[PDB]
Amino acid sequence: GLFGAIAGFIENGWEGMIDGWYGFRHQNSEGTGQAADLKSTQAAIDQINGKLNRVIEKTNEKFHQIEKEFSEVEGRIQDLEKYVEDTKIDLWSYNAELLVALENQHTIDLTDSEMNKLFEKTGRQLRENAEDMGNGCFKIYHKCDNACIESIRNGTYDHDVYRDEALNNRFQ
Amino acid sequence: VRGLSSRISIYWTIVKPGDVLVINSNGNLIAPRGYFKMRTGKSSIMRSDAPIDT
Ligand SMILES: *[C@@H]1O[C@H](CO)[C@@H](O)[C@H](O)[C@H]1NC(C)=O
Repeated sequence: GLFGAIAGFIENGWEGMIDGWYGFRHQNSEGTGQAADLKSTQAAIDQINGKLNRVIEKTNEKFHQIEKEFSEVEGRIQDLEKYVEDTKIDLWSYNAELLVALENQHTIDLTDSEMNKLFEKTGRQLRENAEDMGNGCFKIYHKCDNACIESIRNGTYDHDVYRDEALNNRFQ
Repeated sequence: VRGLSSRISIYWTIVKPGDVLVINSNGNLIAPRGYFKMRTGKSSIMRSDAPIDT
């Protein structure tokens, strides 16, 4: 995808993440764990439901039209009727092919995008207290227990609390 | 066809409000008995052998 997160710096997806589309896995002094990120999951889901509802909206209603099958050869007028219908069908068939191609490229890129946005936001919370290991993981340079991990996950992490400890571990 | 070598050919004429129909013939007329009321709307016709369900 355009953002290089999914099937990118994130090497693969997690079959074991069964309660969300995006999330976190951690290891700390109290063990390891996993949690879905609700906001990113719902952002992707909301966009996909948006485009789906735009696509499946409002079939056209048509009533009396032209005949499209014929039991006798007639020449010119039938030729024209059949050509009009064939022409219409080829145009709609093209529209259908193109529509799904564009939508699907865009769906892959928007989900890749949501993954990348979550990664960037987390990095930004961590400030100088963590480093990007390049595989979608952050090495956090201070003791970070379950409540600390949860503060990162819920967006209330306070980097200043940990900054002295982290810098000492990173640079000295 | 059904015993017959002769035929009838069918024609039609639409008459608008305020207009008038005149029929003039000295033989061979298969006459109308009246008229069908014309409507506009969503009606159509389809050829199908599919059964009709509820
Ligand atoms: C975020 O996590 C911390 C630590 O678990 C908790 O004290 C706090 O209630 C959470 N904040 C929100 C907004 O849920």
